[PDB]
Amino acid sequence: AEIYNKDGNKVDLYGCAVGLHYFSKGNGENSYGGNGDMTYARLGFKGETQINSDLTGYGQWEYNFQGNNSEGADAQTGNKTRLAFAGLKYADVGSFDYGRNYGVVYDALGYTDMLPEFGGDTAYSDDFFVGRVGGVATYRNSNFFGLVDGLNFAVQYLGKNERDTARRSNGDGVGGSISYEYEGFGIVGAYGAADRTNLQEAQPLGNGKKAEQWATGLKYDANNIYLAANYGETRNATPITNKFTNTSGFANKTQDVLLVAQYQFDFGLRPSIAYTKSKAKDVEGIGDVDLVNYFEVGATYYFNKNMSTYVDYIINQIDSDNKLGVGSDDTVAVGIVYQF
Amino acid sequence: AEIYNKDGNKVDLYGCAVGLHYFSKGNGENSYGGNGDMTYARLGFKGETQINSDLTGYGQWEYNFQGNNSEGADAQTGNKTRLAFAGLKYADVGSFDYGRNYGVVYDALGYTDMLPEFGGDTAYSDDFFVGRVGGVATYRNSNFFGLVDGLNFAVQYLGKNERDTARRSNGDGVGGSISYEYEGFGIVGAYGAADRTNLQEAQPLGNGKKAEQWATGLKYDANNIYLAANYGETRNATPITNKFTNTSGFANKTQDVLLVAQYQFDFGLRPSIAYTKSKAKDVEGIGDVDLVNYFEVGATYYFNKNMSTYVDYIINQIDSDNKLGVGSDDTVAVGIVYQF
Amino acid sequence: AEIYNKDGNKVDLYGCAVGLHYFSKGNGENSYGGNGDMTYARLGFKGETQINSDLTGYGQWEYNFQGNNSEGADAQTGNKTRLAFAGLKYADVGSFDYGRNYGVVYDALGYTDMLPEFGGDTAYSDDFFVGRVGGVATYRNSNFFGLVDGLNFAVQYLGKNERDTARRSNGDGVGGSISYEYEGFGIVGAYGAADRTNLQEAQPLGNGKKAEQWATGLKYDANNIYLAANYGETRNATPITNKFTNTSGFANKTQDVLLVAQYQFDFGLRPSIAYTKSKAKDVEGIGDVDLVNYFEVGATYYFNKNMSTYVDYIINQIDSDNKLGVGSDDTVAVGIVYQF
Ligand SMILES: *CC(=O)Nc1ccc2c(c1)OCCOCCOc1ccccc1OCCOCCO2
Ligand SMILES: *CC(=O)Nc1ccc2c(c1)OCCOCCOc1ccccc1OCCOCCO2
Ligand SMILES: *CC(=O)Nc1ccc2c(c1)OCCOCCOc1ccccc1OCCOCCO2
Repeated sequence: AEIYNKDGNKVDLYGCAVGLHYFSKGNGENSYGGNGDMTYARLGFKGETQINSDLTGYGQWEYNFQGNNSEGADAQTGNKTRLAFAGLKYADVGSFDYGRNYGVVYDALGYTDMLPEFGGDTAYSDDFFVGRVGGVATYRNSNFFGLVDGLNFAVQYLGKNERDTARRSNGDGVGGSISYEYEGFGIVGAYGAADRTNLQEAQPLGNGKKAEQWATGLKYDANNIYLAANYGETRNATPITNKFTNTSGFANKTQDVLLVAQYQFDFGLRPSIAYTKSKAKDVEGIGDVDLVNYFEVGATYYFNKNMSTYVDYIINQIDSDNKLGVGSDDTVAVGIVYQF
Repeated sequence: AEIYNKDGNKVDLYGCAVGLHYFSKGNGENSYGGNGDMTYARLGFKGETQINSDLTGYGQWEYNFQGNNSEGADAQTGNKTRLAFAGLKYADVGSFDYGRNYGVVYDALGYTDMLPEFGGDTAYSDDFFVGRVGGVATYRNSNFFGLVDGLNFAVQYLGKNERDTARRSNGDGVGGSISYEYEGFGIVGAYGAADRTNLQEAQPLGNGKKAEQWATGLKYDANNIYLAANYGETRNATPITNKFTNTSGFANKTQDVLLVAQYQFDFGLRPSIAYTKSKAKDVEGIGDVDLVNYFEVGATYYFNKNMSTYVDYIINQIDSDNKLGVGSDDTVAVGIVYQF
Repeated sequence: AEIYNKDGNKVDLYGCAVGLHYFSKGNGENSYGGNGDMTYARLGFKGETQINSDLTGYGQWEYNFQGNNSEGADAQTGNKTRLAFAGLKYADVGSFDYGRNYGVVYDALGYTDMLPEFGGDTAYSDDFFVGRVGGVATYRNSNFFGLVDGLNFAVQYLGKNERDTARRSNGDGVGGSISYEYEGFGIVGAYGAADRTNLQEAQPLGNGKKAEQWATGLKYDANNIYLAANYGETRNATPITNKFTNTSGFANKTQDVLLVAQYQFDFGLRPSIAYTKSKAKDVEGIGDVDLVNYFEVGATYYFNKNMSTYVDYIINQIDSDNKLGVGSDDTVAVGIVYQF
């Protein structure tokens, strides 16, 4: 909600309360999404200032607060700054922002990140370009310098984050993307390569001096319809865990496919049919292994901009015989949302 | 403070800064409330939306920020989401909300949780129903479907939270409550039973396949007077610690009594006289043990809705000879509050 | 930004997004400021209420959110409440506030804490009086009871914080300060003494039953000019680490000197020339050791109250041969700020 606007500075303070539960049999140690309470809160600010006519300065910070911890010691778990950045919109020339942000690859995969609860499984955190990373300078251009309508690109720069964990680390990298949006239709291309950290390289799973993530996208956003498809391929790039031998690291190569079909009904209900499969070719010890394999049945009922309840249900195509030992049970997710 | 209201959505953003100190002799390792700096901050949102005339959607998130940590490593301690939920108010039919929230039992014990600083000692966090728990679906009804004025109930559903700690865990449970409020007078009844987690059952202290919490309440809220009484009984339900043998778990049974007397003076000062005693019958190794035993002398001076300073002083009726080894010294608490 | 004002209560909700990077060679394990992503967010409230004409109640809470963590486990690092307090402004008689706050000494050292990114190196957290501490009651007086224009003092009371760490701990103490501000010119005096905690005393580095911090200040705030000088001396007061023998504690004595020269250009750019040197006399094992020794070249470009980018560059006068083993390389800092 816009809670400030004077002298050309406008500040939006927004949040939500998403009382949420997940439903699976057993512990759900072996289901897709887990089992039990999953409630969370968000709060953040989109700020924006006009420096002149030709110039606009902005900044954003969003934070995940978890509602499923006891007020004791586990009190802090899964709390995080999801976004924190700042930039300058120059008239027609462009827009530059540094901070923690979505990587250029997400300019593509984002398409199929539209399910009520789940979906967007290839969009990992601190996975170079496919999700939200820290230390990303991005230059984005709208309408090719204002000359070609709906033709947009972005060129991104990733800054070596050497962390205590290989999963969360990353080296120096570069990336880009181009999307063209002719009349409800949008097709996206996106690519990023990165140096790997020496800790990532001294992993058991994964082999290369370089991680790579590229994805193509297609969508139809019109007439209350959402159709979207995604094809991606990660090289030494997606993170994985042998749950049997308790081993960690990266998949040498992945081919990933995500498809979403959604229609928005007038009265509110937004039914959702989707599919997601990621598979890792040539993993060490195991060969070819599925990570994510499921069909999606779900419906968000919107009451207005602020209120909604959703049912999201992942029919898991993973068989119990999983070689990386992923979950094979189904996960039903039910939620009630107040956003502002 | 209400910081947004347009198009039928109203958002309240509220917080406080409570510079607070506690006063006890020695380390106060043996006093009632501790000793030293106790300053904290709160921030949260009560949001509310009108879906139509007959329908209202809401959500809340409140967060405890601690002010007594050094900016180093201890920086995060005692930080927590206290509330995070969402629900639907249907006209006269009712109101349903899931999330982290106060348990139905608190519909009773709440009465005597009115002291400036202390009091409400039987209202534990993640203690099933007596305080704030995670994963509670609640259906509350006002005025018995709008037919009997001031006659209210609630039926609650608790969702198995299997956690790393027995103190913080809990299984599947159900609860309810009825309160009737005839002219300043209010009498409450409240009951909840729950399955226990296998970790809770493999505790040294406590024995049963089930925890139980019921409490009765009475109050007089009128003429600047607050009188309230509470009688409760927890079965395998209240948590406790043998500080001698460093043992943990639950009291087999507790009888708990809380009484508050308060008058509000015109100019501002709200003097407060109160008493609280919890005792655990049939604890393992120890027999009958007092947990909380004290008298309360205190006064909140209110300047307005936003400003206040309070003195709260707990004369501790625990004798030094305590068999669970509780604190026996008095604790003086002084505070200065800016809320909004 | 002021987001609430009705019925005499005014509430400011303010924050920022500071996408920030630091530039150093090697790991920068040996540079002045580190190397890599350094983005952070802040959010807090300055609230204020009028109790009558003669009386004003206030409260503040500010919080540091870090933007450079992966969304995993390192997710929480360097998060902290920086301020959390409350107080009463009585007409001409004065103003009293308890909570977590800047210590009276900071009433002096504050002067040279004006660099774009760095500077103010002697202003440590939970270092008694020189920075932000927890459990400080402060009485501040403006214009000597409204009788001598621009003549101000403060008398402060520090409350024993016995913590898990000596670095972060502190005992019972008292402090004060007087500053007089004749026409752009301001000269400050400030002093504080404190009992030391037994854990601090059982440190290898440092010797005394008492820590002391006093600092003098001078400034010229006029005509778009900022000149300021600081002289300080800490006794058993500044914290330090032998990185060779991995030893911790306090410098027996420090003399500290900070100087800032800044001019504000009309169009926006604020160039900044500065210097900072702290040295510890009579440290155990080592003798005399420099802690901070550098020159400061930098420029904040302001677009308006909300937008800015800065370059800050510390030419490090520490030679590689450091006896406490401090960093000796230079650190370039680049940042982009949205505040509100
Ligand atoms: C206030 C608020 O946050 N409301 C809200 C409700 C339901 C939502 C979202 C917001 O979307 C953001 C979800 O945050 C998860 C990060 O986004 C993401 C990244 C990678 C893969 C999948 C992701 O989204 C999950 C589902 O988002 C769709 C709607 O969920
Ligand atoms: C902004 C703000 O929080 N102001 C404030 C000042 C003084 C208060 C309260 C709020 O009440 C909420 C206190 O939070 C503790 C949770 O409530 C609770 C649970 C169980 C037992 C006792 C409890 O309250 C402690 C005292 O509350 C009375 C007024 O305190
Ligand atoms: C919204 C926001 O916080 N904006 C902002 C941008 C740049 C800044 C500051 C704020 O100043 C506050 C910096 O916080 C650090 C605490 O202050 C401090 C203490 C001790 C020594 C040095 C300090 O300041 C560092 C630089 O501050 C100057 C401007 O930085």
